[PDB]
Order: sequence, then structure tokens, then C-alpha cells
Amino acid sequence: SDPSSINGGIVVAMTGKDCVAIACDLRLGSQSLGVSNKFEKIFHYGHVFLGITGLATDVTTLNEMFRYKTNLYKLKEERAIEPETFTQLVSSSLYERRFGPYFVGPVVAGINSKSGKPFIAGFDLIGCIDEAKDFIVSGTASDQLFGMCESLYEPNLEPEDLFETISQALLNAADRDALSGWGAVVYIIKKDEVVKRYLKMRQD
Amino acid sequence: TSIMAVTFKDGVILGADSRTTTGAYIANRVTDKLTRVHDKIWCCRSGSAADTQAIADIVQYHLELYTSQYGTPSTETAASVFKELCYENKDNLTAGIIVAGYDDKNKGEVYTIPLGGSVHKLPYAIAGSGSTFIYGYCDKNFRENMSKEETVDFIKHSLSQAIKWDGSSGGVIRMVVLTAAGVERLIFYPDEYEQL
Amino acid sequence: MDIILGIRVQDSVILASSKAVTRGISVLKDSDDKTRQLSPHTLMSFAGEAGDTVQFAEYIQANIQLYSIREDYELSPQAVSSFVRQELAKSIRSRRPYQVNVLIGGYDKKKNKPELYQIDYLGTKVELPYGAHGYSGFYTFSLLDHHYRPDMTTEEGLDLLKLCVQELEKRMPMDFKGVIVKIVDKDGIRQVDDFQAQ
Amino acid sequence: TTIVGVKFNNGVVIAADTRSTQGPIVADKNCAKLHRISPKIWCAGAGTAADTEAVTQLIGSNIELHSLYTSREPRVVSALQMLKQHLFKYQGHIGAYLIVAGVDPTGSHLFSIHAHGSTDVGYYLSLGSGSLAAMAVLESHWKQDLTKEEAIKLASDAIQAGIWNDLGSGSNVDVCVMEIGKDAEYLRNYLTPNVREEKQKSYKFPRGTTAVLKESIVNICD
Amino acid sequence: AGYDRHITIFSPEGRLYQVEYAFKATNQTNINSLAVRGKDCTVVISQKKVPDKLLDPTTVSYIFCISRTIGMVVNGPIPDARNAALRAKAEAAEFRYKYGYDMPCDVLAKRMANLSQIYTQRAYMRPLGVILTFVSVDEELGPSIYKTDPAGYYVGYKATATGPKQQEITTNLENHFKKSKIDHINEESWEKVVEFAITHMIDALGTEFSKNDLEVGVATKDKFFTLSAENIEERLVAIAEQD
Amino acid sequence: TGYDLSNSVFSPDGRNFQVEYAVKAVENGTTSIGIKCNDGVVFAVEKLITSKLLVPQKNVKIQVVDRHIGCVYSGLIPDGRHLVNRGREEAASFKKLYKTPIPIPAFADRLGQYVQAHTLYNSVRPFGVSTIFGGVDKNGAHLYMLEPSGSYWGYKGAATGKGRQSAKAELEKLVDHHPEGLSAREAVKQAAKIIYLAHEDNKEKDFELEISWCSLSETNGLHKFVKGDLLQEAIDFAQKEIN
Amino acid sequence: SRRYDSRTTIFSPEGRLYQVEYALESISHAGTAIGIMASDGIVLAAERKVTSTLLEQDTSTEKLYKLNDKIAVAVAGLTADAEILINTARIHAQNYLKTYNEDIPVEILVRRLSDIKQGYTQHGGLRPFGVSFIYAGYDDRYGYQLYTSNPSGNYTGWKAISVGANTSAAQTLLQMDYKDDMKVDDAIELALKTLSKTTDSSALTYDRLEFATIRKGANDGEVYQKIFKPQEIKDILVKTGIT
Amino acid sequence: TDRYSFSLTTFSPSGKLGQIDYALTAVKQGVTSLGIKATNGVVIATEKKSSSPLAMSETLSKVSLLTPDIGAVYSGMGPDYRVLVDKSRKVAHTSYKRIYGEYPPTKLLVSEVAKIMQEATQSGGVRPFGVSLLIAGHDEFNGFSLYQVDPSGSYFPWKATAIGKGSVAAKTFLEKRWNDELELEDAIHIALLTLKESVEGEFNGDTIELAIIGDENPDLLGYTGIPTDKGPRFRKLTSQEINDRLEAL
Repeated sequence: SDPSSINGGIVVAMTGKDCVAIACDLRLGSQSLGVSNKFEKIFHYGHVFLGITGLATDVTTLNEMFRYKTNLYKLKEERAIEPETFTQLVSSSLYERRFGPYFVGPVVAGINSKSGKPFIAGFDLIGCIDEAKDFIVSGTASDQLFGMCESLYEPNLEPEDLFETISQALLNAADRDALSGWGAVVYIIKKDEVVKRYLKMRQD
Repeated sequence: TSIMAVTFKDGVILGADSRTTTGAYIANRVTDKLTRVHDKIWCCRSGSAADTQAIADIVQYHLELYTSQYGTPSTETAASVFKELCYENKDNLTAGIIVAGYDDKNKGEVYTIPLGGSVHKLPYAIAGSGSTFIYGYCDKNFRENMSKEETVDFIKHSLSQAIKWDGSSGGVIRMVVLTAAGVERLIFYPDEYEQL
Repeated sequence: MDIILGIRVQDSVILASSKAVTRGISVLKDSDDKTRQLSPHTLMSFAGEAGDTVQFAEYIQANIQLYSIREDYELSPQAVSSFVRQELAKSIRSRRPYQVNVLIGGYDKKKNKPELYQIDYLGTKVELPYGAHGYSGFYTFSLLDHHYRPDMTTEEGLDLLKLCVQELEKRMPMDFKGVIVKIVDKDGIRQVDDFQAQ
Repeated sequence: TTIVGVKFNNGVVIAADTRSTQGPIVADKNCAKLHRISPKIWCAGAGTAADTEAVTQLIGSNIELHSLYTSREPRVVSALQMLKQHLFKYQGHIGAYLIVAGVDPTGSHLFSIHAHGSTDVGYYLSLGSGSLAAMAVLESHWKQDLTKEEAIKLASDAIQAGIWNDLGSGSNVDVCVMEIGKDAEYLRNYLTPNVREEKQKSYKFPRGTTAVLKESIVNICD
Repeated sequence: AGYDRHITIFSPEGRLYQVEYAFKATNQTNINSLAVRGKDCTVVISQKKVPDKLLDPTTVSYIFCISRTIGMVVNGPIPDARNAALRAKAEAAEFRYKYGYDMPCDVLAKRMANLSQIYTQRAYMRPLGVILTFVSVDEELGPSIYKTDPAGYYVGYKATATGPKQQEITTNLENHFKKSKIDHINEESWEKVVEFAITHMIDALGTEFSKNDLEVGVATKDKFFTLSAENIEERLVAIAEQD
Repeated sequence: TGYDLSNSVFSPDGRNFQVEYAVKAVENGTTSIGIKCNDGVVFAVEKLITSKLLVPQKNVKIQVVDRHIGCVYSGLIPDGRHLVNRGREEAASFKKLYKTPIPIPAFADRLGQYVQAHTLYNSVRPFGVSTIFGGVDKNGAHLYMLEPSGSYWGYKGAATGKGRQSAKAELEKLVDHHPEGLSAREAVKQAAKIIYLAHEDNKEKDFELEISWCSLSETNGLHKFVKGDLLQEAIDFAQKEIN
Repeated sequence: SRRYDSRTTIFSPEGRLYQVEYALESISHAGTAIGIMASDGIVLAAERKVTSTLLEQDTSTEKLYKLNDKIAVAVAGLTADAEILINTARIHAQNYLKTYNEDIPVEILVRRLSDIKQGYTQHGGLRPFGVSFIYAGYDDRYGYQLYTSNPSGNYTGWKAISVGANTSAAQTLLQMDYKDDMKVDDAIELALKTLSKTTDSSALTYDRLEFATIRKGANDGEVYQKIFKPQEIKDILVKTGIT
Repeated sequence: TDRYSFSLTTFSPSGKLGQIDYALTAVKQGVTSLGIKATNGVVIATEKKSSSPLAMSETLSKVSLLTPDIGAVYSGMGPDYRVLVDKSRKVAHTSYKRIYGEYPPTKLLVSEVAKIMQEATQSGGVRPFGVSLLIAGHDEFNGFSLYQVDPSGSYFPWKATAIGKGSVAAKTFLEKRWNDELELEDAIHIALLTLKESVEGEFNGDTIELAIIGDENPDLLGYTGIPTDKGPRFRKLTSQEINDRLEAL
């Protein structure tokens, strides 16, 4: 019954030479019943991306909570928030609710408009932070991802090769996870230009 | 574990092992279970850890705020501030606590605040998981008012067996003598109490 | 549980909702309307826990209506369902949560497009071409996966929906005492009192 | 989780592995259990992750506010009184056990607070999954007065005994040395005994392996 | 037409006289006090006038023991000073409790100069009409002396004075310190310093004192004490010849 | 003046007139005296019989606090009882915390701090009474006399009320011709005397005397009311000397 | 003498609320600001009042602010009072977005604000906002909209409005040349073609301005909101009638 | 006198809150103080006056550290400044550092402080602060900054300016010798020659309290190992560093 597995889903992020990639499946279902295949888990505030897994009603609320928050930030500092300055936020945020947590597993990922360096980060429900130079995974097929990433990952891939590696990890774990699938979408984030793509996968 | 405080000729002496277990593992084997809340007022902690520790912290606080305006406090007083906390909160506290102090007038007295905040003043008291074994000795070998040494070799033989049969208690003995002279610290290593 | 179906077609939304009401051993009624119109072009069906069910429905209805005279403008399907998910969202983490699942189907006179939102008591919202709450889905979802097309006429949808009910009857243990259908579109809401009068 | 701390002549040193668990699966392969309360005051956190990193956070911030106002360097028992006073208030529902260490204008100090607010002191402490491992490497090779290099060599040789014999701890060692009249040195990775050997095949796919359905260029600003 | 009635209204020249008047009340005390620091001690002086054969002098002081290291002297009404003496006397207790160590002189004075500021800006009460002089032997500054007033002010003094006779007791010291070119009294023991104040005060007032016309306290290496009744007669004798 | 209207306000010279007027109301009430013998003390108040319709032995002006503290005042009678009930809680909570019955010196501050307070806020009226009290604790007996500003001290014996001076000069005296603690018994006696002599300001208004005392030997540590025989004796032992 | 202007809680015999009127009077002391509607956009022009040689002004702003990503406002009056509002005005704006998951309609936001200003006019212990506002924005309900609000809490929608100093002049000139359809680049024209005439300074210098506009079309199916930079100004300023 | 200048809640017929201006008078009285923005730094200074040399002035700061990248000074009512300070150093954690894992930019602290300054106003029953501060600091995305904050709650940014008794002219002096280029050492100079005329006392190393915002001090941390944690930019010059720059005029 674990609140973090009613709805299902997965998210994964990777870093490459001057870019990052963030990907997720599309399914939202109740227990075994599949309800939707257009449920996206990746949002963005300015040039900062956040993917969220877990209890759907919380995933939605958090997006709204962060949109709200980031808009107020921009207005006050006269600039969009950065990836690190943002991670710190969603961490404190998650924690202010330490004794009635939102049941999620966020994952930030972006590029710093000043330095120009790639960034990816993960957190657990109460907000513990976690940077990594290679990859972040979260979700129901969490283990299947660690297995794929700890094989297919390669430092400094070119954005065109990163797209292939990340896709393949997502694609294959979602096939060994009974509650993740029904489509996927992947993003390739550079300093400028952001390309979004939907992939073709088994619909079972 | 094993704690006690005994009254005698000059005033009183309170001692107790160093062992503090968490399961069958020994978290610390050299603990100072003899907290001082005031110059002539000390106490030996028993029961839970974290709780007793914080009580003292508070009891001290008050006394330190007492003298500061009502002059140095008695010993009967301190044992009150102690029960007040142990009574009102008998629900979320596990404390063994034995209080002892030397007052110029009244000589030196001993009060024992057990589970429930039930206060008692006795010649001497013994609490701690290991006290269950030295009920034979302690009682049968106790003469009213001893000497500074005539007794230190009591606390030593009581605390001897306590360690000998009660796993949860051991380490090194620790005594503190509260007297007109003042505070004195003692420590009698293993190869010793076992020797007996 | 109760039956709650809904399907969006070419230019309108259709809502099906069983009519029976049961308290333990008996059936106190076989003509209950689980619907409740929030505004001229927004309709919302519901099903859930005994008391929680309509206390909530009416509450929502009251807020929308208030907003509508105040602004003199009509709130949109999208924004209406958003408000609902907000409430239910806060509800789940309160001394006692409403256990209510819903379907909102309105006509967006601004885009001239029908829209149907399905929301469950946890605050989980999603826009779909057709939906259902509770066990209602397992018996129907496959038939609709099969025949549904976005170009469908209101006239065609009903025929479809009829099939789903016929299936619900043949394989469902509970006797839901039939359904009541309602249509939402550019001209507002009307009741197909002829799926019952048939 | 596998941390220790040991003081010598002019200071104290603490070390901790860098492996966060979460069931049997590994999460962080290079974490950081060592936090800063204040320049010369550091903590080692075992147990519930978020809790320790969030509590040190707090206390730190407040002590910074304290010294400023009192115009004196942060004592170490303050940081202690603060932590265990807070830990207690929450009857152990904030599972953060840790080893606080530092040096103030009154000497060098080392403490160990458990979850419920209980605190103890000694010359060497161990907290974590492999506390019994690195506590056989301390009840054997310990002596009063130890060179800086000896203390460092011992602490890091305890952690190591945790890495190898415990499953709830591994990867690298992290160290921080606090010396009197001197600044503090943070050694992120004083060791790196584990380094995955190289793979047996390159797993890069040829461009166009993955099948795409749609593509497009999303916007950002206004 | 009442600027000076309310503790919150600024006169056209930002004055707040109620705070000002507060001060004159710190004078109707008619007691003088100077404090000087040794090299590992600190001493404060103050006269002990008891105008009634009925009042038993034991209960007639203006110097209390805040903590087991800090002492305080007050230039104001026994009611108001007795208040302040209490609050500070408690800030001490709580500070220790919340931070693990004994509270410094310099701090306690800031808690008070602050306390008597909020006390005075929010208008939750009338400002106390007294001056507080904090003395002690800090473990990061030993000979320490700080003094707060009603307007919420404070600072460090190498040795200061307070009473209806500021300047006299003051200048007299400015010329004695103008020579030694240092910022403290030199001497190995308190006993001798004490003798230095009485000595260097009678000079400014122009009057002899006995074992009841004065009152003094001193601070050692963490152990504040009030000078005995009879014992104050001692150093008074010893310095009655080495003129 | 506009400085004698509010209770918080400071006059230009740091003077709080509202408290002063408070005193004017005190030195107009009846007369109350306080004697401190060797071990324990003695109290006595002047009750004024206005008419013959006044059950005698009733309408007591002396109140005990806990069971060891005497307590008498002059001025506004209701303000009286009041200031004492507080003292009664303040007492009780203290014994409930420390076990040992409250220190007479401690007790006084509690009361001062309280009276203190009614001089701080302009929304309340300062206490309209002077209070005299004391008892025997662990450090023997003590005798204080608090007043309208919260100011107070320890005395050898004192008194307030319309006729207090005579009570004072005929009080200082007893001190001079006895420098070494008076007498348990004797105190009472001389007590009933000091009142009469002072009543000559109410002469035309027949009165009733009330005495209570507290002593480690006659009362046994507890405060008791002087009724019965010793009560008569003391009267005559004063009515005789009145001639 | 005796007047009915002592506070907000008081009606004069004729039902006037002076205190509110005086606040409405504080506006004529602010830098002129203009807002002009257009067939395709809205223009906001202001004229920095405060001045000095060494006053940073190329970075920070003082009169033009973004409330929503589709709504902007011109300030005039009490600096601090302006921020207090502007902020809440921003929070409310985001709650609407967070609840209805749509952007908040202009009139609703202007009304919410006017409704707070209204409130500080009816409750004691409160002082009305000494601010005026020119709201310029766009929503799918009524396209582009220009609104204004004063301290009294009333608001209204103009086609071209001015507030601040010399409103009479500025208002007059506009009333004259405003062509009801007038394109944007003609409003930005008329902006200065009015601000100029109603200034003082020997010459209208760029560093003394603030422009912003709201445009939209088929292209970006949405609204682009621009706040001119010191540069663009110093430039478009020359393109008109300045050397 | 009016009948409107004795209430924070009251508007004069023209529209001027009163109590505020008299509060702002206690400031235009305080001891002279200035601040100069350079291109690679910012300098803030204010004079010191001794009640008597019997008092130790080296136990009462006037140039304070709010954040290791921001410092501030004042002119007006002493005591206010002392606590207005400690409330500023907190509203700096609880309101930013504890939410974003980092210290706050110049602009926002100055506004978080004017926020506390605002409260004193809007509300009868309290009086505004009789102080006006110059806050100077620097944050990555904004370069260096200079700001003034008055009881009225408002606040503005300068390049250079002064507040206090001797300000009319000091603010006139600066106006003349300021240009976008002055390196920090120049500012530190231009400051002293302006803190010069504005005194009747003396010009030693004690009676002058000046500090400045500049380059990072990898020494003033207390630890080393973490790359990014480089150091505090705020530096309060010592009695010595001073009088040396005084000799070379």
C-alpha cells in the first residue's frame, strides 16, 4: 500500500559535456488500473527543471508550490533563481513538513547561467539533499535504474549520445517495472536551446 | 546499574560504577554517573539516560537561581526541586536518582527519589539494576555512623558484588565525598575490587 | 461503490450515474441524481462516502456561484476543476477528509471545446476523453478503448455509453438500478430522460 | 554510517565513511557525514540523514548569531547544550545521533549525543552501523597522548575497519582536523580504497537506436 | 501641549524628555560611587548613609551579587534598582542554562541596555530611574567594568564614577591616570586596591569615613564578594598612616 | 502641574507625585507599630471605635501569612487585604516548591516587586498603604516595613500612621536604654504602651488595642494572637504608666 | 477653532472624512506619472522627483513595478506605503494563479487592493495609504485595461490618465490630443509630449524618467511586457525633441 | 507648533505624517557619517566622540557586520542602532539563509531591515527609530552597493553620500571629487579628507572608525578544504592601518 507506489512512475537525470538530460515515463494509474498516459512528471521554472515522483496529488501540489514560489523570487530579486539556490529551497520546503511529509522523490537538474556548469540533484521525502556528477534515479523502478545507469553511463557524453544512453536506461527499467510505462519523454538541456522528445514504447 | 550514597561521621559519600549498556553492548564504560547540582549538593543518576541528564540540568538551574537571591539552599530543598519534576512527569520519565548533600548544621543527609517521585530520607540508599544483590550485605553489614575510611571500604564491597553478578553494571568505581572539608574524588580500578 | 461514467465527444460531454442508494441491507431509493450543476455550462457528478458526498458537492457549488455573480463572468471548466482539486487536496490532510470522487464536464465557451476532468478524493486530477470512478472502470474501459473516436457525434456517444452500461449489468454483482444521463454543451445542460424512458 | 572521533594534544579529529543506504540499495556513493557548526566546531552524523544535516544546520546558524552578538569565539559546550536540549524536546522523533568536536578559547573538546538527548564524553567515540567494528580498532590501538599523525592514522584506520566488515558502510574516508591556535583542515577523501575497476565493454549505442515519436524546441523566458 | 508626558513622543528636536527626566531621579539618591580595576581584581566604592537609628544597616546596600562572579552597584531608588537587580539576576541563570557557560559582564550589560531600550520604544512601561554598574573578573578580559543607564546606553570603563558628584571623583582620577600613563591600577592584591579608592575618594569629597560610612565589594578570579562590616575598618586603618 | 496626574510620568526633576500622594494617604490612616524582640517580633495596631454599636474582639486588622509571619498596615484598608492575599499565594507556591517555609527576607522582595510594579503602569493606582511585618525563620527573626513606592528595609522596630513620630522617638529610646535585644514578654507590654501614647491624636475617639506576636519561645516559631490574660496585663501595664 | 479632522474615525457635521481628504492631498506632492491606453498597447510614463548629483539611478527603480507577468503599476505617494501594498498585491496575484491555475484578471487585482485601502479608512488606530496607482494590464476578459486608485479606496478606468504633480496640466493636454485608437508609438510620443510641458527643470533629462509598455498580437499569442532601460530612453528621447 | 505632529496616525492638512520628521531630526543631529562606492570596492565611515577619555571606546562598535559581505554604519540615536543591528542579523537567517542555504544580496537585506523600520511607523503606541543607516555590501549578481535607510522606512542607493550634522557640506565635498573609476584606495582617501573637515576634535586612530567592502580574505575564515567557501569581503580597518594613510595626504 506504501503511499509512494499507488500511482507509480519514474524519473532519471544525467550530465554530459555542457548539458544535462532529464527523462520520465507517462503513466498514472491507481494500483493495477492504468488511468492515464499523458501524465508528465517534469516541470520547469525559468531554466531550472524539476521532475517529481510518488503520490500524484502531491506531485501536482508541489509543482504549484514551486511555480508560485519561483515567480515571487524572480519578481523580488529581478532575476530567475539558479539550480543550486533552488535545490536548497525544495529541500527546506520538503522539510518544513517533516512530520506529515509529501510522499515524493524530487530531482532537480539544470545549467547555471553564470558558471555554465551542469547540475543534477536528488532528495527523499523529508528533504535530504544529494548531488552527483553522474546520475539520479527515483521511483518505483528505482532499482532497475541504478542497474542501467551503473552500466550505460559514461562521463562527458555529447548531447546526441546522452540522449541515447538516458533513453535506453529509462526505456528498459520501465519494462521490468509493472507500474511504469505507457510512454516517455526526454529533455536535453544546453546553455541555450532545449529539445524535448517523446519515445515509442510497449503499451502494456 | 549500581549507585548509592552513605551517611557517616563527617557527612556523606556517594559512589557508583561507570558502565552504561545499550542492549548487551557497552555504549560507554567510563561514565560519570555522579552529577553535581551544587557545591555541597550532588546526586547519582539511575534509570534512563537522556531524561535524568536533563532533569539535573534543570534542578541545577533553579538552585543556581536560588542562592542568587535566597542564599545557599539546604539539602531537603534540592530533593524537592527534584521530585517536583519527577512527580508531575512520572509519565514520560524513567529516573532512579539518589540525592545527597552536606549541610553545616544537619550534618549530611540522604534522600532517594524513585520511580513515581515518592521521596524518602534514609541513612543511606542504593538504586540501580545491581542493587538487587547487595540487599544482603548492605543491610547486615551496616553500623550507624562510620569513619571516612571505615565506610569507604563499604561502598567498595557493596559496589564489588553489584558488578560481580549484574552485567548491566561495572567499569571502574567512583566516589565523591561531601564534607566540611569539601569535595573529594576517588577511583578504584578493576584489578582491585575483584581482588577481594 | 456507485457508478460514475463520463465521456467527451465532438462538441459536448456526457455523464452517466447510477440511480440507486443503499443503506446496508435495503435500497432506500432507485431514483437518485448524483449530479449537481455548478454553472450554466459546468456539471459535476460524484460518488463516495455516505455523508461526505453531497455536503461537499453543495459546498463547491456555492463557491462557484458566489464567484459568478461577483465577477458577473463565468469561471472556466479548467479553472473550476482546478479549484476543486485544491480543496480536496487540502482535505486529505485535515482532521477528517471528505471521501468523495468526482467528474466535471463543462463547455468552454471561450475555446468552444468540451472538457472533462476526473478527480479522486486524494486530489489526483487528470483531463481525459472519458473516465470513471471506482470499480466502474474495469468493465468499461476496454469497450471504450475499442470504439471511441474524438470525431463522434453526441448521438454516437450515447449509443456507445449504452453498451458500457449493458456490460455493467451483465457482469457486475451489484444492481445499480439503472443510470441517469446528462449532456453539457454550447447551449447548456439537459437531461436525456429517454435512456430511462427506454 | 560509520563515524569516529579522537582527540590528541593540540586538537581533535573525526572521520566518517561516505555511503548512504536506503534498504539494501546504495543511494549516494560519495556522501558527506561531516558538517560545520562553526569554523572550528564540526559534527559527524549517523542515522536518519535529513535529520542530522538539518539539525546541525539550525544550531550552527544560531551559534553564528550568538558569537556575533557576544563578540567571542563559539564555545563547544554551547553547541552541545543547544543540540541535546533540542533533541530531547522531541522525545527521539528526530533520529540524529552524532559526534560533535571542536576547539574554543578554553581547549579542545569531543562529545557524542544520542537521539533522545543523552550525551557522553571520552577521548574516542564511535557511532553508526559499524561502531563495533571501529571500536575494536580503538580498544586495541589506543594510548593516551598521540601525535597528530598518529591520531589521524588511527581514526582513519577505524573507519576502514567499518568499511570492509560492515554492509551499512563503505566507499571513501572523510577527515577534518581541528588544531589549537590553527585553522581547521577539511580532507574530503583522505583515502579512496574503493574505485570500481574498468568495465569490459563500451556500452555506447549508435545514434538512432532509440525510436522517437515527436520532437520540438520548448521556450523558457518571456 | 505635553511632549514630555509621553515616553513615545519626539519633540521637534528629537528629544524624548521623559527619558531625559528619568535621569535626574538617578541623582536624588545622594550616594556617590566609583569603581577601579586592579590586575586580577575589580573594586567599586559607594557611601553608606543610614539616617535613622531605627533602620538596621545590614539591610542597607546598593550593591548586589548577580552571579557567583559578577557584582552590581546601582545609582538609584532601592525599589527600581531592586527590580533590575532581579531581571539581570535571572538573565544570568537562564543564559548559563541555555549555553553551557557563565555569562560575561560585557554581555549582561547589553542584555540590559537592550532590555531597557525595548522597554522604552514599545512603551510597555516607564523607564527605570537608575544607573547600573556591572563589575567582574572575566576569563577573557579579567578587570572588566560596564555601566548602563535609563536611555539604554552602556560602555566599558577603565574605572568610573556615579552620583551627585560626577566630575570631582572623575577628574581626580583623570589626573592620576594622566600620570601612570596606563589604563589600570597596579597591585598584586585587592586589599591594596581597595585602599586606593577610599584613599583616592576622600580626596575628592573632603571627608573622613568609618566602618559604616562606606561600602565596598570586589571581584577575584571568579568569586565576587561584599566587604564585611568590621573588615572595611581594616584597610581604612592601614591607609590612615601610609599617607 | 501636569506631572501629578499620571502614575507613570516623571516630573522634570525625576519626581513621581502620584506615588507621593499615595504616601499622604498612608500617613493619615490609623497607627501601626512593629517591635523586634530578641527571638521573634511583636506587632500592634490602633483600632478606632467610631460608635458603641461595634461588636468588640471582632474586625481584626492583623493577618497571618502561612503560619509564621505577622503582618500589619495603615492606610487604605482594602488595598491592605489585597497586598496580603498576593503575599499569601506568593508564600504558598514557594513552600510547595521548596518544602521549607519562606524566608522572611525573601518574602519582602516578593511584596516589594509587586508594589514596585504599581508605579510602572499609568493604568493602575499605586498601593495606598505602608506595611509592617516579619517573623522567625532559620536565621531568627526579622522585621520590615514596606511602603507605597515599593521601597523598604529592615528595622529594629518601626511604625507608620497619623501618629508615628511619637511612636518613633519613644521607640528609638527603647533601643538606647536596651542596646542588646529587648524582651519577649516585655515587648508586648511596652507595645500596648507605645500605642496609647500615640493615640493622643484621636483622643476624643475611644479606641480598642490589638496585639499579636511571633516568638521562638512563647509562640514556638508560629505567629499567634495576643488574647486572654497576657492581653489584659499588657494593657494595664500600660494604662498604669500612662498616668 | 475645534476641528473634525483629528482622525479617520470621525465624520464632520457634513459627512466629510478630512483625514482621508488630507491623504488625498499628499499625492499632489509626487512626481508626475502617466498612463495612456492604445489600440494595441498600454504605456506607463513617470518623472523621478527626488534628485541629487550622487544618486544611483541606472540600476534600481522607484515608480514602475511589475505585479503580475501581465500587469504593471505606476506609483505616486509615500514610498514605504507603496511597497507594503505592492508586495501583498503580488501575493494575492499568485494565489489566484495557484488556485484557478490561470492568471488573475486586472479589475479583480485592482479591486482587491482598493478594498484594502478602503479598510484602513474605517478602523481606528489605522492611517490610510498615502498612495495612488495607475494599473496597466491585459487579460482575456477585457483585453487591455487602464485603471487608477487613490487613498480613499476608490478605483476607476481611464483611457488616458495622469496622477501626481500638475495633474491639471498633464490631464488637460491629454484631453486634447488623445486620438481614440492612437497607436502605441504615438502614445509613447504623447507621453513625453505632455511630461515635457509640465516639468520645471531647465531641460528634461533621460536619467529623470521611467517608461514601460504592454504589447501583444497574433505573433506571440500572448503579452510581452517591457520596462525601458536608461539606454533606450536616452535614445528614443533624442528621436523626438532633445539634443 | 501644529496639532498634527503628535501622532503617527495623523496626516497634516498638506499630507505629512509628523512624528516622523521629528524623528528624522534626531538623525540630522547625530555625528557625521559617509559612504563611498568605488569600482572594485565600497567604503563606509563615521566619527567617534568621547564623553571622557576615562571611557574605553574600543568596546562599542559603530560600523557593524551584518553578513560577511555586508557591513553598515549610522548617524542619530546610538541605542537604537545597537539592537536594530541584532534584529537585522537574524532577519537575515530566518528570512533567507535558512530558506535558501545562502546569505542574502545587498538589496534584500536593506529591504528586510527597512521592513522592521516600517513597523515602528504604522502604529501608535511606539516611536520610530531615531537612526538612519548606510548599509554597504556586495553579492555576486549585483556587484557592489550603497544604501541609506531612514525612520520613514524608505531607502535609497547612492554612489557616495553623508548623513549627520556636518553633512550639508561633506555631501558637497564628495559631489565634487567623485567619478566612476576611483579604486578603493582612492575612496579610502577621499573619505578621510571629508571625515576631515567634519570634526572639531582630533584625527587619531581611535576617534575614527572606518571599514570597507572589497576582496575576499581567505585568512579570515578559520578553516580550509572547501573550494567555494572562499572568504569574507567586509573588513573593519584597525586603529593602525588608519593613521598611516593619514600621514600621506
